[PDB]
Amino acid sequence: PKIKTVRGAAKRFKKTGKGGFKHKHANLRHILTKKATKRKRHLRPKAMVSKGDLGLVIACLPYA
Amino acid sequence: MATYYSNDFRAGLKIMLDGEPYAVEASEFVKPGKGQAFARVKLRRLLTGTRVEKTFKSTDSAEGADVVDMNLTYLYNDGEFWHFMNNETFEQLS
Amino acid sequence: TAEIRLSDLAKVEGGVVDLNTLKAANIIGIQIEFAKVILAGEVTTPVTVRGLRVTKGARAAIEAAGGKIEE
Amino acid sequence: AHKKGLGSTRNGRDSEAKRLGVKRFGGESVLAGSIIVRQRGTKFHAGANVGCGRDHTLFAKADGKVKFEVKGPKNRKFISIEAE
Amino acid sequence: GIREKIKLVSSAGTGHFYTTTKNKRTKPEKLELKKFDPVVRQHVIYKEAK
RNA sequence: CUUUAAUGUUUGAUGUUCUAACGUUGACCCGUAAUCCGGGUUGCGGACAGUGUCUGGUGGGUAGUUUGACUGGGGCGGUCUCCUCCUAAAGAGUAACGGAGGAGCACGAAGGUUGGCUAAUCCUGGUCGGACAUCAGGAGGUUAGUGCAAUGGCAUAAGCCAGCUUGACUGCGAGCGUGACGGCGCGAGCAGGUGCGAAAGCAGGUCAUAGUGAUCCGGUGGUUCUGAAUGGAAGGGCCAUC
RNA sequence: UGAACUCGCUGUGAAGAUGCAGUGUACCCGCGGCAAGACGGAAAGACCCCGUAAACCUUUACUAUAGCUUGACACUGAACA
RNA sequence: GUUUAUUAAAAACACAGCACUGUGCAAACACGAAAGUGGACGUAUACGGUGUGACGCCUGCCCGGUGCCGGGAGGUUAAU
RNA sequence: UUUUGUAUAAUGGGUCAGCGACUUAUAUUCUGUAGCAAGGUUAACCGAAUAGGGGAGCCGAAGGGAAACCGAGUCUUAACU
RNA sequence: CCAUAGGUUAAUGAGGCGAACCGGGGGAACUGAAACAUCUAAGUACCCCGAGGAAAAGAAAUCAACCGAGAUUCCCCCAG
Repeated sequence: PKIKTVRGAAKRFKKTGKGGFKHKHANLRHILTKKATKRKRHLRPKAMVSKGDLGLVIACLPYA
Repeated sequence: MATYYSNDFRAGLKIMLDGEPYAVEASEFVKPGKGQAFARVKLRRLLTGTRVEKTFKSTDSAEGADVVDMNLTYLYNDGEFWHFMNNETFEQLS
Repeated sequence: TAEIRLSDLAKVEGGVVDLNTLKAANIIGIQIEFAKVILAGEVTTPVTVRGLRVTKGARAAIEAAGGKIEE
Repeated sequence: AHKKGLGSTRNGRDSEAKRLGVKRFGGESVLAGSIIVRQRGTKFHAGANVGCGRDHTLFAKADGKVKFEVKGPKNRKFISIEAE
Repeated sequence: GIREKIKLVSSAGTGHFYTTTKNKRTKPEKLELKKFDPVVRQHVIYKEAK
């Protein structure tokens, strides 16, 4: 039997050119009007996965 | 949306259950050895309102809403419905 | 869709390039409906391209080798 | 063995420490935009080529070396940068 | 708790909107502030809604 | 709105009657030497009951499970997140059921900018007037004030008032600070577009640190970005947001 | 039933010693006795706590369900008010 | 009289009696996916359940809570 | 053996001999190694078959974006010093 | 009355057993989710019926893409 990729991780990451992963920030679903504009701008674009939690992403999806 | 377990509401704290909303007049607290604690909460009805007596255990909570009691001023009669008047915000009421 | 370099371009058959005869060369696949030509380097033969989508730089490279690109 | 009852404690609440203080010390070459001093109030005031954020955070506005002064009539500490 | 939120609908043709909080039980009139619009690139007066 | 009918009403609510469905654990006849069953007239019921599907109520009769953690044993009581100070040993960080207080907000002015101003409390004099209203003068020195606790801070004032206003604006942001990480915090300056000031300049919130929770799912508005043959739409995507 | 060529004492020590240190007494080996010790033998403590263990039992704990119960349709029709 | 055979024979349970309540018979109720049996080849002086426990003297007040029973007006309410 | 810690009076073993515990399949990843090298390799299957045919496919050489799209660039943006 | 239901006799056929494989009827829980109710476990275990040497499906009211492929089964892929 082959490895089954966790579907909750494949829909939240994407393989970049040199093996890394990009991801979406998580503060952007509700009562944001109490936050400032500067907090709502730097969380809009995608960012890379830090190396402290990089080994969990590689292990939970071998194929992608 | 509030929460009040039996170690919280003690006097003059309204609770809401199914309803109608009730009011606590006085209560005691027993914490007996071997077993769970309880409270002889002597509730008071608000709508009809005569009395209801329940012995709440340590579980569970109850919604507390609404509590608001304030001074009003009667000034008007028409058919069936009546009205009142404030003196701190001057808002109508039916 | 599938991307095609300039290396696997002089070996299609003859000079003509379309969705077929790249399918027989086994560099795109069978389920491909759209194909492109991307500047990757070292094209020699006068390749004739029809129906593909040559981006910007291979159009300045295939014509630099003697090719003609049409829709 | 008998066991008497025990009381309670009203205390026991503290915060996350905010890591305030001087970050770059004197005679230390910094880049433009580097935080020099994080502080609640202006213990250190902003001198030449040093700004003051909304958090009273003294940040570098040019490249060069961190310099501490004791300037002013009220004998207060300023922080300057000699542009290098 | 008391201070609810409002929606500042742009009075121009765009569908852009700012949002903010306004205590209704103190000043019950609408807000007519005049801020920047990132779509029309004008300085359109905004109107209060829910 | 209501009392009142004439009408095609939409049709329910029951109430008698009739028998041919159905019930018959009433008799009688036969299969049959058979209180089972089946057929036959007939008698009493009768479109009720009863059963099947859908559906609300009741339901420990029964079944599956849950019933928190730290803890100077478990329990009981108390705490769980965030903010200020001390413990904390002159960078930072640092525990205990160690000593103390607060927060789950407020504001369209209490924000931005320009101009102008400097208190607390005693003392003297003074209509009603007093320990304390307002006025005049001095001593005095920020012991005052800062929307709200606490430390730090502020006179160039962040303290107070007024004129004029919405920079509490969109797209970015070299850089570092702080976290295991999710994240948080500061940010010169560039581009577009305004505000105030003659002008230099300042403004992407409030003197600063508390006033807040990740995702999933679901709702509203916009944007052909996709849209299961094609042309559309539904549903998804992006962005604003509940 | 780990192996023993298996003393008393005070002290130390995983915190109550036939084995350690100091010192004292004691020829080697059975039988009959007595049970203070070998934290003796027998039961992976029954009590207490822990486990995101199980079991039954209880109830206005949660979601369900047998059974009971209401209505509509179906078997189910005909005359008049 | 009966009971924890295998540490508890009792103040436990049972008991005649008493009272409430259910049931008009194709009974209530129980067993059974159902037909069918028990109840009973009985039928309210009968039967099922519940509580108390011979007998003598007695069994007071309270309908708010909960359960049960009755009434249906008004309000809220499913499939359709 | 488990522990901050054991002669411990903490656990286990009367002794002997025999048996008794990190594996297997298929995936993926990294190191060492071998072959070929901008290319490498075949799977089932035909097969006088561990030979030879079989390129269906997989991976790499091009990435960026949510996507259409664009492409040594690209996205965000009215445009990016 | 006719006729049936029923009764007797004959003819041919079936009953039962079998190691697994296949179609249909019925159908769990432990476990995994670090608890657990949806789900997973799993249409698995097992119960029951019926058929064969294999059985089941099977000659399009099917895909497909606007070009075409022509029933079913099985194996490698597509593809975690």
